[PDB]
Amino acid sequence: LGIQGEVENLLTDLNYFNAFLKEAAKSRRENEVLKELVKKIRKVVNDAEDSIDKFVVEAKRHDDTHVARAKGVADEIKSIRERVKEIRDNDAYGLQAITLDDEERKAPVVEEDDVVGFDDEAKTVIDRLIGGSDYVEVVPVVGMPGLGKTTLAYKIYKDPKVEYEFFTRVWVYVSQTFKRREIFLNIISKFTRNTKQYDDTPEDDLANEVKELLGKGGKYLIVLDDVWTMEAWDRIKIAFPNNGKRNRVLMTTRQSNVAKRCNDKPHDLKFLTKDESWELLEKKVFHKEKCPPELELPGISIAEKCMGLPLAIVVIAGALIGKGKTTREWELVAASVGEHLINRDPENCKKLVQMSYDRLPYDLKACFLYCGAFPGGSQIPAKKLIRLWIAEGFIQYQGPLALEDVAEDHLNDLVNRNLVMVTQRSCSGQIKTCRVHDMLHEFCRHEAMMEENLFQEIKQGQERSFPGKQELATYRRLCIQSLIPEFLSMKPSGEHVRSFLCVGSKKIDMPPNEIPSIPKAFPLLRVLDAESIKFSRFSREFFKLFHLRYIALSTDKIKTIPADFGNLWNIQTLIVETQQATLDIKADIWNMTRLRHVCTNASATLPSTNLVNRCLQTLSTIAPECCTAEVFTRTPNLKKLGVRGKIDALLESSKDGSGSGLFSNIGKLGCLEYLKLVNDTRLSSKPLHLPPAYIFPQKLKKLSLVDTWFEWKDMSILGLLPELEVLKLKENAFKGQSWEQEDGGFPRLQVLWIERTDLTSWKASSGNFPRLKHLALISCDKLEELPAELADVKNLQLIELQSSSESAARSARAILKRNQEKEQDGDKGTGFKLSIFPHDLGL
Amino acid sequence: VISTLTSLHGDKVVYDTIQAAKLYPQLSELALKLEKDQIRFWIATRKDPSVVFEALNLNWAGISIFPKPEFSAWLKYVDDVNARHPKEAPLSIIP
Ligand SMILES: Nc1ncnc2c1ncn2[C@@H]1O[C@H](COP(=O)(O)OP(=O)(O)OP(=O)(O)O)[C@@H](O)[C@H]1O
Repeated sequence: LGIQGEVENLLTDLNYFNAFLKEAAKSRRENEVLKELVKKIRKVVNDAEDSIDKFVVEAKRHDDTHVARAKGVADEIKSIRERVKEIRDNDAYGLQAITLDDEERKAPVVEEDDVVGFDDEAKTVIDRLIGGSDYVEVVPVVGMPGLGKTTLAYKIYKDPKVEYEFFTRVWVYVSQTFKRREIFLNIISKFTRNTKQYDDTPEDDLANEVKELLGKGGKYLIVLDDVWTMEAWDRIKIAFPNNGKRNRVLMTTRQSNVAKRCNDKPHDLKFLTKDESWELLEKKVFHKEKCPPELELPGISIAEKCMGLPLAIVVIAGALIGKGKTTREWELVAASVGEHLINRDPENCKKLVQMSYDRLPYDLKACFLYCGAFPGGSQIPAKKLIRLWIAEGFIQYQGPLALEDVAEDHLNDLVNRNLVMVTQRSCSGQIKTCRVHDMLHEFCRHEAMMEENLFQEIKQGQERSFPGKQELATYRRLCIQSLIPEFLSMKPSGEHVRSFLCVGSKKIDMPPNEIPSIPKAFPLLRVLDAESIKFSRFSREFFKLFHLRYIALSTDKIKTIPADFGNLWNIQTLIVETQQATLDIKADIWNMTRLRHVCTNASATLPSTNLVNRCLQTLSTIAPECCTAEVFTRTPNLKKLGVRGKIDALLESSKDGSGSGLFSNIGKLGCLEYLKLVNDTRLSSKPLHLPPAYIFPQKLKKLSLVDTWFEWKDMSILGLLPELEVLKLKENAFKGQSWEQEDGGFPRLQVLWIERTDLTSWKASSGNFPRLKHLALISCDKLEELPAELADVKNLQLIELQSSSESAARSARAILKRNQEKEQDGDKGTGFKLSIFPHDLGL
Repeated sequence: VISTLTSLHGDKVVYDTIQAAKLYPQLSELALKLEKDQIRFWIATRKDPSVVFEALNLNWAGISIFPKPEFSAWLKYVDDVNARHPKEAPLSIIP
């Protein structure tokens, strides 16, 4: 077809435009004409992508009103092709201008006096500078932008203890861009003032001269302010002598990857507390005088909203001084703290954040700004965030690694660059939940709304209303926290909307008549993050989202996903937080090649299946009766099952001579790494048995068993798993009065979680937990006492007990005493803590 | 060997495809030899340096051209065709 050719020539043009945009994002464009040129090219790039998507999907529909739809597609592709040629003909000079792009050393200025709340931090780093090996050791101070790294570094740099200890103290302002030669000349200028003799000396010979100067000066400290790369550290460190005189390097940086590679345990800077934020703000606004009582109430609120960041407090203090000393004006600043940081003061907050943001790779920028779609101060599930980047299309990677492994590397890269903060880390070390600081969150909102137009918030404000069709013709994605039912009531027309992110934290039971609003208003809906919205029924419009990649919804009345779901071939992630105990997926989802997750909450009875689902990774809950041989043939690269239902059929063996059950199929997966089991049988009194380990999965890493009533005798078979690291038992997962362990087992086990155990006694051996780190005993009221062999674990870190009996508390005290004695014998503690209340009983 | 699989109706897309196939261990040896065969085509017909300059995607770089290894291979290309030129007319990177 000639239409196929038209899309081909269009695609080559966008190949140049996308390459132009990627190289245009490598640095900030300050010229206003270039800014609009980038916005125009980005707009036509996006709109062309929205039209090729219409062509490729409609072609897929045509393979299985078609004339009219094809005519409309060809008419559209004709229009964008004309618009592309319009840019290439009229804006031809402009495209060259950005292509043909190519100073003063702005060393930061910090508080020399009135440094609030850094006394403890300064002493911690100073005492760390004193100790260590005689060789060169680095003490990197790492944190988010504007945290006070240079302020603490200068506090240490001028500290009387440091000035006495270190004869030579050098401050070097490293940065994103620097001259390796000028740094060595700067250090040399500290000692000898004759600069004319080094006019032609090579750089490496200058580094040799720096070596002689620092070496003769005895023990020395060097403040490498704002080192951005490890390559810069290697280039500069060649001039630092290793004389064996305990000389140190204090390396403030925003990068944790650089910090860790210079010292294994980087020093992370702290945030100011709520009391310290008000003390600093009051000091900045008022010159050595107390706050008036009328201004104390709004001033405290402002300091709280700065989230303990000294940069935000200093910026907001400049606004407060200009706004007089009136309660009304200080109330206006409190209502718009974020606006005064980024928009009103671009030199202080906006420009400093741009240093880290513009340094990101082009793919990481779309991922970082996407974190600002969620409400300010909220905590984002890391698993949910990862699947959002991949489903949207920010993870463009063509290597052999799985996409979620690459995205997890991207998320860890953002955390390493301290653009994202981790709240919860799993015992295995992975990221569980993350949040963006309030200053960076306003940057993410402003950047992805006005400059990049990545997403748009929808709210009913005083000066803002629900956008009209003139605004919706521009919006790429929508995020909305509240008032969703009324926005869907007015029947919007989001033609170019690729995402609908209901980032609200409160469940909303939408009326059934507004259900088809979401799929009918946004035909190009790729990502539908409707996790908070409760849907009681489906509709044919809901299954017309042929461009859909991500779908999350919560149901109470929907007992079965209809087979119409199978028309959406582009979906990757399925999430259904259904409260029902049963759920049937009628759709033939096996033919969706890019299907990756099925995070059901009930026993999923998948339908019956030369083709391989190479991408499928996770099944949260599946029916045991659906564990056919064909199912596991299609999922070789899968990495997690979950089995909820009647486990009796899983373990029962027929009398026809076949002694292998459905568990044999589970163990044949050569890439499994997570298994979860939930048993529904409760009327029977049978305690269950566990199959032998030679039919278990070879590469299983994590387990989680709930309410299965396994006998305590058969988990010595579970100890034969060589690569087991995580094990969770919940809701009386095991039954029996006595627990005894055989020799060996758990060669790599790291965490064991137990809730509502049925046992009363437990006996163990020293070889059972060679590498155990964490043990959890929650609601274990039946526990009499713990075995004393648990104190032989050298790698143990934490044992936590909740609602334990009096005798169990005595055993916990005895184990704690033995662990304390062993640690006091010469083994440094790993940070043990124990929950006891009251402390006076049993002392 | 067949001219159909050598002309390929383009050179820049082929060059990018060869680099993309290079990250796969099972395609590293095939992509490496095919990369050399692309240079064979560059020498056989003596295309203008403008085409090879765009094929290497050196068109987006400021002061960073020299440190880029693609610039070094771009210099090695003009040296190679200056040892295989059909006529003594010089070929230069400067234009
Ligand atoms: N403890 C503090 N008391 C008072 N002001 C502080 C404190 N810490 C930082 N500030 C102020 O915060 C602002 C930014 O702090 P600082 O210059 O130390 O940034 P930083 O953490 O080194 O960041 P960057 O990575 O951007 O260099 C400065 O104006 C500084 O005066």
